[PDB]
Amino acid sequence: LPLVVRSAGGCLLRDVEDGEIIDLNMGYGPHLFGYADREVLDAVADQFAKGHMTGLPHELDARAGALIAELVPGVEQVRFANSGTEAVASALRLARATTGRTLVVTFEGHYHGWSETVLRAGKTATRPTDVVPGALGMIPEALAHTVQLGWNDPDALRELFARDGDRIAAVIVEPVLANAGVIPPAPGFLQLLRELTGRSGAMLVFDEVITGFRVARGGAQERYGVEPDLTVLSKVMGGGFPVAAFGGRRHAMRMAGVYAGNHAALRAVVAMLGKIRSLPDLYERLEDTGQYMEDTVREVFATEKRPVHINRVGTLMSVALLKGSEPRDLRQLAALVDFPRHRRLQTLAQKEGVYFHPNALEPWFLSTAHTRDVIDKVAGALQRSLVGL
Amino acid sequence: LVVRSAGGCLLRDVEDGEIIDLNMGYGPHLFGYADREVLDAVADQFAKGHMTGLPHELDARAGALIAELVPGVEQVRFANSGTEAVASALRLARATTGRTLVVTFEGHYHGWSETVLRAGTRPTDVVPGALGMIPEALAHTVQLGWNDPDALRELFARDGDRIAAVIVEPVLANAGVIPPAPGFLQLLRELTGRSGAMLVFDEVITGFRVARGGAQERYGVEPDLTVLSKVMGGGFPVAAFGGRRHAMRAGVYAGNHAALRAVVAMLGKIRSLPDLYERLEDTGQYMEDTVREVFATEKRPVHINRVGTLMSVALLKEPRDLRQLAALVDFPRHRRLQTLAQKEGVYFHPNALEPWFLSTAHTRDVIDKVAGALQRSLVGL
Ligand SMILES: Cc1ncc(COP(=O)(O)O)c(C=O)c1O
Ligand SMILES: Cc1ncc(COP(=O)(O)O)c(C=O)c1O
Repeated sequence: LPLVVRSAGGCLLRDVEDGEIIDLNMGYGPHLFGYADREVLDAVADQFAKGHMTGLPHELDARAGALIAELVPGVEQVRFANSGTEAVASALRLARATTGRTLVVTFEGHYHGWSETVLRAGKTATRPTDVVPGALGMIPEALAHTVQLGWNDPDALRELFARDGDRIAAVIVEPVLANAGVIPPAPGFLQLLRELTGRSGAMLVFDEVITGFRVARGGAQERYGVEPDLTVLSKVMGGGFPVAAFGGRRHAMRMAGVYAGNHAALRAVVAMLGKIRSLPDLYERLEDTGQYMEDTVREVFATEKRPVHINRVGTLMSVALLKGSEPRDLRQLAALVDFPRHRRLQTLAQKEGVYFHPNALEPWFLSTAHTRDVIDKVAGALQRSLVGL
Repeated sequence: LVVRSAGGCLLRDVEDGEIIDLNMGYGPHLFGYADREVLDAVADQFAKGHMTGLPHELDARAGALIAELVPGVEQVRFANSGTEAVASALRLARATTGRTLVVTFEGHYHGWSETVLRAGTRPTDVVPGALGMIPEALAHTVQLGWNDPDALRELFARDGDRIAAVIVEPVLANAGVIPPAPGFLQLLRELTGRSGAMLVFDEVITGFRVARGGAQERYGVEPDLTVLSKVMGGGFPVAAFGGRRHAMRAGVYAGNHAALRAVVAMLGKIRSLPDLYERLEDTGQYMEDTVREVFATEKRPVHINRVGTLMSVALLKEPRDLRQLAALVDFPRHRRLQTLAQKEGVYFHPNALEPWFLSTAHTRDVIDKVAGALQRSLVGL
């Protein structure tokens, strides 16, 4: 159903018909405080007025670095990049270079950007251990040093380290899977990853492009009490300004895009991380928004006797209509979901003034602008939609 | 040198010192720093929604402006960086032709992606440009010397049937400024067209810089794909690749609304200034003449190549490639000169192969001041 945006503010889109739509997708993750956040955008505009890109060292560099180090426990030094994809590629090159090894371990459904060595077919994928290129025109050996396992399968993971631990440069992982449903790690799973990588000499890389500053102030790292060797950040960090980073403790960081680290980007980081740092109860409040939305949506689906799957970590949340007839991975979750009907539901909800992505595996990203009154409206819209389904 | 702020052609240091910048952040700032037309537009988009990940009215306006100004571009795909646009262009070529081999030229830089990142021995050696790349990263990548038609003809005679693409900075602007030898771009166009290989112009630097329609327009040779960035977005992070409909048969930030706004404001501005490239040419000429005079007056040999406002200046101890140019340059003394010029209030990059990028804010009076500063520097050398 065609939706062309004219403007956006808070949790609202205005389309080109001047229709207004409550947005549950929120641009895929960066907008913790909603669209058109003035504290952030005043700072970024100000930096445009004062020089946004000189390619030279700037006072802001040390401030953005210090705020990330402060809020993210496992980060002490950071290198900036222009995207998540770039930060991932650099982190993985660092791990290969640092360990003298080539193999990188991924999990099925986990998405780490479009770079040549990690771009796998995810949802478009056969078995979880098959490594299938995610785009046409990649070189034949693109993935020849990349391996894949099912998310939350400790036995396969132990087997792989027993066989090949000596060859593994890194394990990269969305600590909470947020690109193929929202699927938290099974209990002990992150700790097992940390133990196996530590024992083998492999670097553990948390891709926190989504989870960072979202599931807790210090990300999944802080929330689950497991510290990786490298952390990739983006999205919330810059408030939706294109910027990203990777970092780690000094030991891990011992060893390039021209836009990487430009002044407006770092200003956005300073304003966004500054704003978060000044709101010590922010994550308790986000948690309450998340809870209220989850309860509301559940009630509406239970009331229309439509089975639904909902996983939530804070304001990160997947909502999926189930077939008329706890998943630990993408295969298990996808097998339960009624994709066609969920698309139909999305069409209907959009007509009622609520936008979520039509693919039931694309999560919702709530913000402080999703107030109790906004959520009550979403409920009415969803109920009106379900009745029409 | 740590920057506090910048405006026009000026930097302010954390000591509140003022410095005329000849580097200008490596290419995007055709009108200088803090261009208010472009600022005002980008700030305005922040106030109205900078990223929803959804189709926006701006999408069609940015696309149309690029298709208007760049002859060989009819459809375009946006990206967050030059690196990403290059990677996508090359994947499109490999996929479209069913081939894998990509041809690059020594010294030519196309970003950091796995299949093109070469170290900037012989010009035909393909050396990885970063540690930690996979062993086969460059196994489908070949390299020739810039401006060597014989080697190029030999390669197509032997392997033309296997080549998915040739990628090229149509003017080399990452290793000196070394234009194509006369007829070289035409040869590339002919050899690629005959072999079924795609010709990819990396115009990240040259786009909207050496001419309104880029090197394509300036040299009258149209590639199958074009990569754009830098000037296109005014230094907002954004890039694109595109081509004719025939040839054209995403990073989450790719195509966000503030980026496309910056493109609309910048390309709109350039579209309104039909003599802009004539005026940039006059700035370039005046700088080149000025610098030549100062060096000749101190009897210091210097090499200067210029295409419009793109220009390399190198103290010496016509080169057609990097090897020939580097052999002539006195790198240590050029670094020393840079130190001295910086104390005099003029910044250029200390490596003599890093070019200068002039802007409409480098006025005649700015250039006269640069001349004084460079003379006071040379005398100190
Ligand atoms: C000719 C050329 N191509 C491609 C790129 C890559 O662009 P980015 O640094 O935005 O990835 C650059 C960067 O300077 C460049 O100068
Ligand atoms: C977990 C994760 N890692 C990496 C990326 C890549 O980020 P970018 O699109 O900025 O290259 C994404 C994009 O959504 C992501 O969700």
